[PDB]
Amino acid sequence: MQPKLTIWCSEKQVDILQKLGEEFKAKYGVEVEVQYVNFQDIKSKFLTAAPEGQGADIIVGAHDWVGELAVNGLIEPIPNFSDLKNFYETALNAFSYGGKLYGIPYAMEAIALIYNKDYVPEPPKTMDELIEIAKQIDEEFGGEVRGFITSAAEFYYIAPFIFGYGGYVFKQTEKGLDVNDIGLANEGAIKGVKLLKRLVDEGILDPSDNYQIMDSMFREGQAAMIINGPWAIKAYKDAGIDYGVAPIPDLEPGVPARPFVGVQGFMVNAKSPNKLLAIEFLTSFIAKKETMYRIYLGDPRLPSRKDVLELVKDNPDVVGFTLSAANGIPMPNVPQMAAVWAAMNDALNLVVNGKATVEEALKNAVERIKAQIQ
Ligand SMILES: OC[C@H]1O[C@H](O[C@H]2[C@H](O)[C@@H](O)[C@@H](O[C@H]3[C@H](O)[C@@H](O)[C@@H](O)O[C@@H]3CO)O[C@@H]2CO)[C@H](O)[C@@H](O)[C@@H]1O
Repeated sequence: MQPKLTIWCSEKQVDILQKLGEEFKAKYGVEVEVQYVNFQDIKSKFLTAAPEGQGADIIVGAHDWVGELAVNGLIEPIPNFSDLKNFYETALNAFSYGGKLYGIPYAMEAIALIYNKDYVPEPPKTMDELIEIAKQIDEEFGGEVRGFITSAAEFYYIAPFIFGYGGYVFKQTEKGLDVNDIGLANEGAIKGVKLLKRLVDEGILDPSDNYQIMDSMFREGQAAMIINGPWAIKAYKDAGIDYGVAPIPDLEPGVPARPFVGVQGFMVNAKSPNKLLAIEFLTSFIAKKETMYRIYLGDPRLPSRKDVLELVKDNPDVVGFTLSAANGIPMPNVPQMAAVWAAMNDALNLVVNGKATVEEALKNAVERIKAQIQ
């Protein structure tokens, strides 16, 4: 009786994983099923389903999930394998928690300025320049083209401002992250969110702006500049957008934006009776040089396998995202990170809708996070 491996992933990885699964099935007789799940729903769907025996055998996603999923006993440790040496230790460590490896990374990433060269032949070097350019575009195209869009109320996208000015999630110490020392309402975090509010107040961003508006408008030729990640580029290229990638403009002279750095990878369900076969699929096939490069070609980010990064290092997009990631900060993978996102998103929603001062919203966010952690 042929066994089956089911994979959950975002829309970006489906086609390539589907094809690779078909190849694995032809060779080995193992059925492979690739199921789209919206990225924002994967971890919660898995937290719910895995204990009920209805979780996928493999899930694809971001390394910040690892602590939460590892402490809850839902993802399987990955034993050593022949290709381990071929992956950057930084990417492996992102997928490691409590001394064990919990995923096979395929790429790293950070958000950056993506710009449509039809509207902005040369990208802005500072946020002040970006603001002027966006206002010009907004006036000149009289509403049909947005000067600038990002997900205005989503912490992940506003983090580069927060971190740029010296905010932090959990204090980095020589003994590790201090989850009792939260920096998301410190003076730097306030200054970063005040920059967000400035963008809204100057009419550059709208309170309703979110990921879908950003992504669709840019893909459809109706946005000059956005702050988004490498996951979005292939769709833009396929839609015929003449785009470039550059670091987010410096917040002020000599003060760079500092985005989150993420690592994307494959994780195995510890409750799955196919976990051994899932691990084999990942280490013996997914992890190989050609397979990792083919994943890049289907979903181009920053490859985590060293000899694959070497193949793409001169792609202008890789160059741009790399320059952005160089000023960035890896997301924590500790379980407590789960408590951060909703509180901060809610704070930023209050700010961009003029419901609270930056100081009040962020101070309350931090109180909420601490209570949840404790
Ligand atoms: O906002 C909370 C959220 O932040 C982090 O999620 C970000 C991802 O790490 C990042 O990759 C990007 O997600 C994209 C997927 O990679 C891509 O395949 C496709 O599905 O589009 C996604 C963007 O819509 O952006 C998200 C932030 O939206 C963190 O990893 C999450 O755990 C956290 O919940």
